[PDB]
Amino acid sequence: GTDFLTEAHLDLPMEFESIGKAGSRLGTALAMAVDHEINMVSLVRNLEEFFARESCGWCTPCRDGLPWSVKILRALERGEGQPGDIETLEQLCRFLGPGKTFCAHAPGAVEPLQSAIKYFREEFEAGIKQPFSNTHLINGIQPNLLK
Amino acid sequence: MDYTLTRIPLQKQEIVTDPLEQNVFMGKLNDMVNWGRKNSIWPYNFGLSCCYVEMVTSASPRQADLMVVAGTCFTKMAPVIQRLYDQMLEPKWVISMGACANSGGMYDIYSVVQGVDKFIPVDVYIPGCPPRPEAYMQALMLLQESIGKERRPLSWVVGDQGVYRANMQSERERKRGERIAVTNLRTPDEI
Amino acid sequence: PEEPVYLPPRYRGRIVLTRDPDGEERCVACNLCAVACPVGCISLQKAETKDGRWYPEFFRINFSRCIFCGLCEEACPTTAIQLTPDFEMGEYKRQDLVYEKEDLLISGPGKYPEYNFYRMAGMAIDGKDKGEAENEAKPIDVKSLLP
Amino acid sequence: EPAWQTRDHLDDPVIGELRNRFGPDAFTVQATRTGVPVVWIKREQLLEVGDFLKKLPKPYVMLFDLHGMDERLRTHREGLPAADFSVFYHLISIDRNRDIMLKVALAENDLHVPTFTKLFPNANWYERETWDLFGITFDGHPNLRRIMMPQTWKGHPLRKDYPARATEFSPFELTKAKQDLEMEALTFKPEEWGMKREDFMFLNLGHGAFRIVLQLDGEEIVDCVPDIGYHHRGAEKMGERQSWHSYIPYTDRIEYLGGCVNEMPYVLAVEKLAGITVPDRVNVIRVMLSELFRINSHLLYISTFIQDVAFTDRQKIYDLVEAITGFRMHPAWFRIGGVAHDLPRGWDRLLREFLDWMPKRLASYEKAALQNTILKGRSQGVAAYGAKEALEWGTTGAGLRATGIDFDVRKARPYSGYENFDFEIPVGGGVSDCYTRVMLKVEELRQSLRILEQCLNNMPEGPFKADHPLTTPPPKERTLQHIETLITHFLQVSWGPVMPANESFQMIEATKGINSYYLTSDGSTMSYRTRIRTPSYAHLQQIPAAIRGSLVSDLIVYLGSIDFVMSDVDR
Amino acid sequence: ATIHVDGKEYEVNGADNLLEACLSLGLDIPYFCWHPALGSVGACRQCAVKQYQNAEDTRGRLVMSCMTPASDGTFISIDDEEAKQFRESVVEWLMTNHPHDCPVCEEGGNCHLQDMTVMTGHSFRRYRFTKRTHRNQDLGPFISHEMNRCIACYRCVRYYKDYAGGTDLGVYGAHDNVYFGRPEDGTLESEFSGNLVEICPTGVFTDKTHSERYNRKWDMQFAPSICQQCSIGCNISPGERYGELRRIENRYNGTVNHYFLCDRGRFGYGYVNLKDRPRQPVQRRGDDFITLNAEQAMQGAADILRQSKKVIGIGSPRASVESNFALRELVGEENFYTGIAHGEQERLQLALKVLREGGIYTPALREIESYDAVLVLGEDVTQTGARVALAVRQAVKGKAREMAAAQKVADWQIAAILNIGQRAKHPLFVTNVDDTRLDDIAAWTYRAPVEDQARLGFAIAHALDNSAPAVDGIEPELQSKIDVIVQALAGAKKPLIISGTNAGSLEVIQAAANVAKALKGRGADVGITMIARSVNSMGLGIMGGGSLEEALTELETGRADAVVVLENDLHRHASATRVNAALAKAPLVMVVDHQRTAIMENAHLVLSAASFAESDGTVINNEGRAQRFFQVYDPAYYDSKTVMLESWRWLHSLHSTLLSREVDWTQLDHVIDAVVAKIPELAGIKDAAPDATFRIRGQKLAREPHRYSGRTAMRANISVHEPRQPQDIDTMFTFSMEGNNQPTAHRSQVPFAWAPGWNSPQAWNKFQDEVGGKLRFGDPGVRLFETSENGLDYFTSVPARFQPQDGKWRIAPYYHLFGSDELSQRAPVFQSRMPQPYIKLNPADAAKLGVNAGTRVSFSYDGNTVTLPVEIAEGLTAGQVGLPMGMSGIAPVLAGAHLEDLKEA
Ligand code: SF4
Ligand code: SF4
Ligand code: SF4
Ligand code: SF4
Ligand code: SF4
Ligand code: SF4
Ligand code: SF4
Ligand code: FES
Ligand SMILES: [Ca+2]
Repeated sequence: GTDFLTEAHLDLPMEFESIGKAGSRLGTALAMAVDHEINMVSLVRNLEEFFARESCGWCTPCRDGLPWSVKILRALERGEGQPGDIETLEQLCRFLGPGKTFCAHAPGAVEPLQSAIKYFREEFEAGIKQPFSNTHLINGIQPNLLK
Repeated sequence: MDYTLTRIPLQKQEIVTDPLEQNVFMGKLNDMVNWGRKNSIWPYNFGLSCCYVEMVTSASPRQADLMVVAGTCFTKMAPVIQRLYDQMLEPKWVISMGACANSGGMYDIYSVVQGVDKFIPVDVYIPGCPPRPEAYMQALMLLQESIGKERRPLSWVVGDQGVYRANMQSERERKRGERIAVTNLRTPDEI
Repeated sequence: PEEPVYLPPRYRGRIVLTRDPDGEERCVACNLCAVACPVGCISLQKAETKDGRWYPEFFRINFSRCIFCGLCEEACPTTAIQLTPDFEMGEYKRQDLVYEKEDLLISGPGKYPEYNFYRMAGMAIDGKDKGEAENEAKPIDVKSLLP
Repeated sequence: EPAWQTRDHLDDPVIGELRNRFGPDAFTVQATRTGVPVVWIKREQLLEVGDFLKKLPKPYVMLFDLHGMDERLRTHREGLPAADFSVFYHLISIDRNRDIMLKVALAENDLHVPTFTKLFPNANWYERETWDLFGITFDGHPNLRRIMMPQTWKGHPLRKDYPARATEFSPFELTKAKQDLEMEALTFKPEEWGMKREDFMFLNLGHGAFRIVLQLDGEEIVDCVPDIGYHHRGAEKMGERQSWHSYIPYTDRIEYLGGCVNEMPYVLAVEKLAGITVPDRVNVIRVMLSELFRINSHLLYISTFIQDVAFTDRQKIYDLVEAITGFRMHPAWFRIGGVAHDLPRGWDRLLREFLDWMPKRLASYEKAALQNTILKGRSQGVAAYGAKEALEWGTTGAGLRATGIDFDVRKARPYSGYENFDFEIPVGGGVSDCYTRVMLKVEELRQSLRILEQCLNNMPEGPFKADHPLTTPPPKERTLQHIETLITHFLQVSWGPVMPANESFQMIEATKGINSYYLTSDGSTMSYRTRIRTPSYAHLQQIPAAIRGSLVSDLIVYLGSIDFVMSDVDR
Repeated sequence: ATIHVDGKEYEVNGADNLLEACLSLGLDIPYFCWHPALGSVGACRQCAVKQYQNAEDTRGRLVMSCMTPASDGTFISIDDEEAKQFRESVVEWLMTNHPHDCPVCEEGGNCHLQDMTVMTGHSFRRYRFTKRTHRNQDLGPFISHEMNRCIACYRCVRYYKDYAGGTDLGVYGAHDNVYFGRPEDGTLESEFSGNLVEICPTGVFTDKTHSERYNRKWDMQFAPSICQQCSIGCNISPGERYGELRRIENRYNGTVNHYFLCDRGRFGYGYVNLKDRPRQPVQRRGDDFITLNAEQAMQGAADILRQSKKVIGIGSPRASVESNFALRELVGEENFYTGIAHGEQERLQLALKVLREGGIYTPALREIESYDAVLVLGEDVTQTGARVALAVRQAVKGKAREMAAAQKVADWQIAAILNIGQRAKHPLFVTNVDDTRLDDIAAWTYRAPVEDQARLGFAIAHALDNSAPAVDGIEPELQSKIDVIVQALAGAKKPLIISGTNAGSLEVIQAAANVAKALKGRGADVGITMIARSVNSMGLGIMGGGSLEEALTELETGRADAVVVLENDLHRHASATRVNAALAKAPLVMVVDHQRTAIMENAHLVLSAASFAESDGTVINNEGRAQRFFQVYDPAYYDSKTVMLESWRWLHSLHSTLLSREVDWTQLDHVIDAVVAKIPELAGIKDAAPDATFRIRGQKLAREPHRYSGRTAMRANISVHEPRQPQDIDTMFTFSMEGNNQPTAHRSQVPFAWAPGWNSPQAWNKFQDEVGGKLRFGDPGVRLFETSENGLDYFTSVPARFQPQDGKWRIAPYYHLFGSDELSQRAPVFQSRMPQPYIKLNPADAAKLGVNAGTRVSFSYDGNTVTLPVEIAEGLTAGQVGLPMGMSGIAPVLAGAHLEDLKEA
């Protein structure tokens, strides 16, 4: 529910305020360790899959942004990432913070995404390989190709 | 086919058969009269706003026995149109160019008469904002056919003094097969 | 008049109604073309096939009023109404210039050959179950065992 | 800062001059998107405010426009005086290269405005049009009558309560008008026309077709009131009826030779209302099509003026227009996004074929027009006026630059990326003669060929529609395979694009002069007010000021030398 | 309280919501889950603005406008960068999985999601993944279901459960595969399920009756009219196209019918587009039914009425005030007979006596919801006129609202109010012959014969005030519940008593008046409402006249040889054989009607009248207010051979041709002047709407939107020449779009709500001074009734107990919503909704007869043995038999009558 920290934040005392100023929070004070052999993209994909499928169905942003994060992270897993996905995830994290949603499920969902983008950005960049293609041809209509 | 008889916009028309099926010299002489009226047609292109300039790329009244009403039917110019219509001499025919002469034609507003059909009879209509000169020419052929199948009084002394207009088959029913049987078209992304 | 005149493919002449590659009429009997008409020379009424698709019960166009400016073709979201390069019109009576549905619907796809609107719509269609359209997932049941 | 921003223009020094002259009070500055300072002047201060503007060190010398507006149904009126009606005067100063707007508020009970013809003599037809279309009366006005509608017309058309529909056509009224036309010369009363009552013979002399009454001293002509309004289509009243998107063909049909040039100002003013900044490719396409239709109009004008004393050129331009757009004459191709479709895959070949064959046609045209001594002798010294009868009678066409006044809209107030195209405008010297006007339009045609060559050289490959959500219609492929684009296409086709309540104004160098659109929006999907200022209106108003002391042949040679269009005059 | 929006001061209420405060100011904030009548939740997050703490603040915080109080000193911003892009993101998330089927959708130009997607300015799509789908359900004959269009803003379930009290709709599923519907496939049995069509901002719940013969919103020609299906008189907007009425929408009025209709008025418009309706005047000689125009019909009818010795006019409770008055002027006052039974007319007259002479205030439909204890005597309110029952549900929820207000939680958040409530209900005591649909919320339901309900009311009145007459024979087990009702009504600040003429007994009205008077005696703010039978039965009672029985006796006696029946079937109010014999004995029978009734056979002249869609008229509500309905379309626009004129027009021209031998196609305002000059108690009907010479800034008001499409091709299939527009000289409306429908226009009657950027039914909030309140510039219809200074007397006539008798059966009405209205059964879509013709029996009575449930039984009435299938009623009493009134063959006047020979068939 909390967000990832690096080795430099391992020396902080496990307190509410001490981890609060580190861009994080203490939470349930049960630490979760991730080693070097595990891709951050897959781990955050599993986190977002849990938060998407285990959320309630009340309010819009969690309901229709956590599956979008799940699909983006699956595309990053399979190497089918398109330019404009990491920025979409950052905007999603900024718009799923406290107060923007009905309850505090979504901020705790998007804190791991925020820390994964902030710290382990290079794997998310490496998940993008194929160019952006949302629309397909109609073969009788000239497309609005912009520069 | 059967005809409508006009005899001496508000008058009444009745649908009867032609009087030629009831003499053999009158049949061929009326055919020659209709042939002569069909082949030599003298138009009077009325000078209006923006269909008249379009048929420029394609004379005095009362020698031209035909009026082509081009532009928009303005309420100030509608008396001019009717007066110029009664100037011409029988027989006379009317070809309407553009939507503005058939109907109101994109101007359903206070200062526009909804076509010359409101006040003068029209023989041939041409639809659409400015028609091509080839559309005017095909309307000329259609009206030539309509004139060629007619029964007008050959003299004002002896004979039936009534004008018989033929009920032509409509062009949408005649050309229905060739229009419905169109499978594919060129894409608009090229020239 | 002997030699035919060449006209470009993007020529605004006679209005036709267009079929899809499947064979039915593309027209879903909305009123976008009737209301985008500045003259107001399009009239139609929606009827519904007993299993699925909409179609026009009638489709009449007053060509004595039409100015061939192409707003209806531009406003069709099904590419059903199109403006052919054919211009050889002109009739004897104005009443016969009102082209009905049988005078407009042609037997093939015109300027937009491969497009089909119902392959994008999400409604239940004869030959198209729910979740069979493009970029559309199969319906997960409300009673399904997965979370 | 974007060019479409709602500015108040209190930094304009003319506002400071007005504050120094008439005090900080007594006029209300309105913040619009027109790009000009708009001041609400009280009714009794109007004549002295105009007199002060006429006596500035760089005075406002030309009355660009003068028309009314029905404020009764206008809901969004914030920062505006309590007005049932309003009369706006648009004034242009060329030395300042600026323009101001003067709005006078009126109530229902007293629709009386002091006349403006004692200051600007071109205000006569504008005040007659305001009295015709609205109910506004002008005090101290000679022959104040209906100019667009006949005198036997009851209501006022541009009023909001007047229905904008064609009523039932009664033949009885048409027979009254036919009988009136039969006795028009018999019961002619030269006091309603504003005429002087034995040589003087009164006759109605029947491009377009319009009557012009004539007073004869033998053959020499002493007074003339050109009767206009015979081609009145009600473009503005239909502008109050159609939406922002359906009015584009009506903007094509005011001037048929211009067409796309005439749907340019409406599109630009609509984009100013919507806050849309179109990309550079859209600007280049607009410039190319506008100069293409300008070449069409100039070639037809030169051919018409030279015929009485051409086919393949206009056919090739019309073939190119048919390739780019729909049919040739009225394209209806400029959208709020900027164009309807993208350019096809063969326009380079057609434009290069057009541009590699027209310079020798220009050489032939100049060789013809420089050697016809009969045409030069017939066209020299006729209807001579230098800068004074052209600075006060409108006259914004080729005559304004024939007087030597260096004022082109494409250079003074550039639009649609015309600053990126290098072209030197032509200006005449001294007398605005007819032959000088024709030579100026020949040089304008050469400059338009140069602009087309520049457009063919460097065409950007960006989008053909802007990314703004108010681009009507949205791009078609995204409409067909995305749902938000389908929403925008649906609601911009069905009801119309909802635009915020602002006031916009676009001034455009047309094919024959300066055409301008002035759009007032009430926040709805229609236009609350559409005003189309036309050059040919002011070009037809100046015939009495120029052909007093000439013959009928001189009058009709001048009429042919004027590039006016009757449908352009009567809207 | 004052607020600051975008650095601009505004004076709003402090006790209401911030979203509704901003929408009341004309500001635009998008919203999905908020409704003015349903409170505020957070099911969407669309109304987000940025709130600051003090005047000088830059960061702010994104809050919800519908969940922030509009307290004094708030500084909010709507159109800054962050809130605008967040609302764009929310509409992007909602439209992430939304089907690409807008042109094939029923909403189209009526969709709120389209307006709020355009308003947020979201056009480009960057979601490239797959969408979400759901299976649809069969919700019945009226509601089409398309669950894929849903955005899960929870408004439908909140309305249907919290507001409507229905037990069908609900939320199923989970995070993203959420569902809104029924647990199975079946018909929504709530009487207010039709409001889900406009409650849903998407195309999920749509109108099936409008799905068939569908057109878009801008193609509809609208008019403000009054629903003619029962006595509540809910304000409706019927809209037509191509000469047939296509869809009835809600018309806002903050006094009667604010936001919600019932299913009968929403889906009973199918009788006006039947192809068997009279369209031309038809006259018979022998067996020849020839067709006349208007002038020949008037001349011939005037000739036969002149040659007659005495004329009698039989009015109807469904015709307007103008039509009934025109009949009252065509025939004499001394011979003018209201076409209702003597007992039903007597009940109507005493109900009117309690209304305008009982000295007790009668509330409107909106202010029923403010009462504290409701006692319904005899009436099946939820089935006769259901909108009063919905207001009764709201009045019951008023106790939970009061308990929430005691805890200082704001009234616009209904979740906390329902949390505090927890089945805390205001006292509702309903009495009926069987079960009702209000029994789930009622404090007590009394299943008893009608006389026993009357004695219960008399006992309540006696125990509330000893001056009332006493009741002998009350059992103590019933006396305890009598005491329960007495202490419930005595402690209520605003008690409400509901009765009506459909109960079939005079004494129920008497007992309700006695209870109301006893509550008024002890200083309570007691109100009374009476549910009448038809739309203008109260207006007919105010106009007055003889009964239908007196007309029939005048017919077979031979005193009158000419009868003019205006819009009456005449089989609902009297026996069929007697009416048929009386009409066959009459030498001249004229029937002025728009529905092909049974008496049009062997009727010597038939005048094709006009329905509410094709006529102008005035109708009086059950509360007594006189509203007026306007013509929607000209019937002669398409197929101009039909004349189809107004009923008052027909009768006035017939009277003019009778007197001066010439026709006079009069005007509506002339008839209104004649009514207010002849009848003094009807003088208030020239205050409902202004004259035909009323203009806002010189122009009329448009029946159709500005984007009315296809004007030049609408009639092109029969005439390419466009005809002139129909001229409406009767009223303030023009038949074209050249009018005025501005929200900021000085008028009370709105044909349809449309605002730029608000194409949905949620454009009504632009037409009101404050949203969810009264309409701006007043409300349509004036009350016409003033409370008397003194009340009536205590009605001493207390009936005895209902003793069952052998060989005879007391008939009890049931009054189904979809089958007990004469104009509703003729609608083809109702015929699948009405139950099969049945008859209810007690288990003891069925055991005595030996008949099992579901089998046929035969009973004889008027010498006619008819066989109906039985069903067992648990709540019915012994010695009674139950029938659905209003059906084919079962008259509504059969209530309270006797029955003989219940033999098994
Ligand atoms: S944020 Fe909370 S209330 Fe909103 S949908 Fe997610 S779990 Fe439910
Ligand atoms: S149809 Fe078009 S080109 Fe012809 S007169 Fe009308 S507007 Fe002009
Ligand atoms: S081309 Fe234009 S005028 Fe013709 S039907 Fe289409 S929208 Fe209407
Ligand atoms: S032609 Fe196209 S726009 Fe018109 S109703 Fe059919 S699908 Fe809709
Ligand atoms: S079905 Fe309609 S009202 Fe119900 S939650 Fe979905 S969008 Fe909202
Ligand atoms: S409910 Fe609205 S957004 Fe959804 S498909 Fe229908 S019209 Fe489109
Ligand atoms: S409660 Fe009565 S008046 Fe209201 S909609 Fe229902 S049937 Fe009509
Ligand atoms: S309107 Fe839904 S969160 Fe406020
Ligand atoms: Ca009427």
